[PDB]
Amino acid sequence: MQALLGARAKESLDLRAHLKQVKKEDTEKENREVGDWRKNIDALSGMEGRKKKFES
Amino acid sequence: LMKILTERGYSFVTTAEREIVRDIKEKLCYVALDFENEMATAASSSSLEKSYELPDGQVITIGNERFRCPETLFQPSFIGMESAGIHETTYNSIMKCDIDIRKDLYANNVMSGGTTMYPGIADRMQKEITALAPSTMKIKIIAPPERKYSVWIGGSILASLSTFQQMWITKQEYDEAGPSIVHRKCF
Ligand SMILES: Nc1ncnc2c1ncn2[C@@H]1O[C@H](COP(=O)(O)OP(=O)(O)O)[C@@H](O)[C@H]1O
Repeated sequence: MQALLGARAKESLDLRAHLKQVKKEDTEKENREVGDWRKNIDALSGMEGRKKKFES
Repeated sequence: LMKILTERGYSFVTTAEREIVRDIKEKLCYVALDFENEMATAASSSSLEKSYELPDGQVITIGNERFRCPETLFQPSFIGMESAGIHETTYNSIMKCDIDIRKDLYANNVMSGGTTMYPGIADRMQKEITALAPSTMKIKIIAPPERKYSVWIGGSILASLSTFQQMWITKQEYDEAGPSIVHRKCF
């Protein structure tokens, strides 16, 4: 009498687990573009004088 | 300045006199960052006067005339001109540019030409724009010692740039087109 509710609840879980496993495998396999970068600055602390350009 | 020096008893009306007043102005005048307060004391005491030696042995001192002269830059009405001053025109040139331009022009207000050598002009102009400008924005003045000579220097820079060597009218194109060529080749 319960054989089908077991089987039906399982079919739903197996499909949901499949679909989530597919997106999770890519989420976990590669993760660099999903991260961040230093984005550093210039400051010009070595600028002890004027440049060679006529504009400086 | 010549008219207000006349008010003080120093009448300059001929060429030699005019050239002398220009020299006096260049050495004695300043803008003042608060015209009315500076005038309140300049007009009340000799303590804010500066002397000048005239070529003939006579001397002149200048009081509120010392700052009223450059004040015309902020108040053009002093010479009969219908204008609110160089800081309103500067403000409008920033304001009338696109909204994504305005921030860069506020931070790069460039003083050029002569008269930029009146003491306090570089600072008063930053104050006058800051007072008109939106908050958050940075208002800044550029006023190098290369002032008054900046147009000549720019000419030197430009004439010698590699990026400018194609901008020259040669004396070939000139004769084929005539002098009106300047409106097509230069600006
Ligand atoms: N210390 C100073 N005080 C007041 N005005 C000055 C001073 N130095 C220069 N100026 C004035 O600036 C003008 C010079 O204009 P200028 O910018 O040098 O034209 P140009 O670029 O073709 O040489 C003159 O009227 C001169 O009196």
